[PDB]
Amino acid sequence: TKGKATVAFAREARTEVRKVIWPTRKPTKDEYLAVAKVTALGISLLGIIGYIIHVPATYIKGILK
Amino acid sequence: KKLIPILEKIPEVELPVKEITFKEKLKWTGIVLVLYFIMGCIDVYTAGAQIPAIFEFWQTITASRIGTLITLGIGPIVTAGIIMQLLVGSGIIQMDLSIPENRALFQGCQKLLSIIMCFVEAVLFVGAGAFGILTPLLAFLVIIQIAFGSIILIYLDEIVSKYGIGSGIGLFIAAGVSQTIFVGALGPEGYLWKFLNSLIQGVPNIEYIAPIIGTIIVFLMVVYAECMRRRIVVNYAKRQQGRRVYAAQSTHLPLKVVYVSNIPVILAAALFANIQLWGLALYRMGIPILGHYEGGRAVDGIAYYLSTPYGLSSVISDPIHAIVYMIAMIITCVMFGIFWVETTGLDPKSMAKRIKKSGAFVPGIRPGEQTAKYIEHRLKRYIPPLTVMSSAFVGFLATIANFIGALGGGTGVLLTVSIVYRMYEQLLREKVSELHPAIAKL
Amino acid sequence: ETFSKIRVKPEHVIGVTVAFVIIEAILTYGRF
RNA sequence: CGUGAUGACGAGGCACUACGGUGCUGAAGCAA
RNA sequence: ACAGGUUAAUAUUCCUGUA
RNA sequence: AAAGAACCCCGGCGAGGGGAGUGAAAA
RNA sequence: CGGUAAGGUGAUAUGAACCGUUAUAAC
Repeated sequence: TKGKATVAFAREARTEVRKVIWPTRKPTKDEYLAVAKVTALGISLLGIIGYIIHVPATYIKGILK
Repeated sequence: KKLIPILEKIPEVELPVKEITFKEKLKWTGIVLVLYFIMGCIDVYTAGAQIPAIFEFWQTITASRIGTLITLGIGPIVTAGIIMQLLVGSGIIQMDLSIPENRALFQGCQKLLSIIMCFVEAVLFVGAGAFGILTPLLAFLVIIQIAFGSIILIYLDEIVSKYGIGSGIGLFIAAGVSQTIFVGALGPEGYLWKFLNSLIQGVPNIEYIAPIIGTIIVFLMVVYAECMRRRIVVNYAKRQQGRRVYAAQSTHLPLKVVYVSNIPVILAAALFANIQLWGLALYRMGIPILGHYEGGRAVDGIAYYLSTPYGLSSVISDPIHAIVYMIAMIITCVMFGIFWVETTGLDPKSMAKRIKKSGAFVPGIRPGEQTAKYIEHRLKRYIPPLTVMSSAFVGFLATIANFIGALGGGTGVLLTVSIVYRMYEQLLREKVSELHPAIAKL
Repeated sequence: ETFSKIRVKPEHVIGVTVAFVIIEAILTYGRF
């Protein structure tokens, strides 16, 4: 029983911290955007490489199917 | 005693204690990446050029691509890991890894099973009618190639894992999703065009651009996190000098937010992956234990209630269906998450050492930094949630990320975005370790 | 570490993979 | 002396543990 | 303004019970 | 003119020192 | 209020953040 209570409390106590941790720039007129940048940049490379390697052929497999 | 005999027969990868330059870890990774994409271009040798649509549900988490030399993809490896976490998780086979024994036991063992699940899935796939023509002869041939391709990955993972950057799996998944996006949106039968063309044709189709939006929205959302750092610290430290770089210092932060539960959810989604597969499989090859599929996927049964709704647009026409899934996923997440504890996870024990040195100590001077050295409980406490939180947090997000639905896979995009960032970090911790040949633990 | 009594150098797995490709890449396509 | 207090504390046990130590419980608890 | 209790370090100052 | 000696070695992640470079010169 | 100006936020004092390059930078 108690176990559930503590678990429920921890979640609440955490939600409180999230309130204190923000000010800065919520988080910063450069931070957030960063993640999206690096993240998108990375996905672009992996995605681009797949396209160059992908499609390219599909044109042959179909033109010779 | 253990399955050590055949276990010792299962090859491994020669890890050189030599100099593996950043440039080389990089160039290595890349070679793996391509052999992957490439294998995803090659169809499996099979006269029956006719295949029954596809399983729009397994590909994403599996990083596979049905009909190709990797039609099974990471699927096995994940399955395997799933069981282990299940056994070694629900105590069923209690193990205290600590010793290099249990550690290398849990591992080596799982690895094997991965090859077991490698073939099983193969057979199960064809047996689920993934290709249409069950020519016992031809069927056999296929299975061969199939599971053998997945094998190559298992070893390609090993390579990356000890010769390059990031992780095979992690990579692979991101590899697939990214492509699935760049191609789906811009490739041959690309959507951006189908939409663009539809505009020119004069009959603006909101259904061609739709899925593309779905993906932006998700990406933006999924990203939300990994930014809730928390500028803090800090300590004091001391030591010379000094002209420019001298005055004592320490370490800053914060670091980020999310990830940890990266492998956990990969397993939850993967569980469902082996259900829709295992149900259809044990459908057109037996009794409707799990559910009545028909039409390819499932339209009733455990299977039905446990089939992710995404693809193009969110389905409202079945509220209850939504509710269950969500809750179903949520809990499954909690699970593998807990099973990740009994095993291992973002630990304070480990952060202790390293958050108790940043500064000095030493003899020369009086640089402070008491920290620290007995004040860890402050982490395990503030910690718990961090990763999480979870089976509803991440798991929730992931799920809702699917209702919304997006290209590549709402959930897939998620993992990807994460994997990609944890992959950026990897590229930095490296760009630096390529200077001070020592601090390979700070 | 690993109890794998056998050691395999990556250069191999890579080349072994270039194998699967060539085989099926021609075993299938290039019909006749 | 009542009450404060069918409360607390409390020898000792059932637990984890880094080995600094920490939780659950709990007898008697009066008189000359 | 007393008796318990508590901090690595405070104490008829903090917590409790009772003034 | 700080270019105030990267990096390597002994030594107690010492003291001190030997190389290596900076410098016209580290006489 | 006047001069002056591509440079500045006194020193040990670096860094950090900023202010200015044309007439409310600074002196």
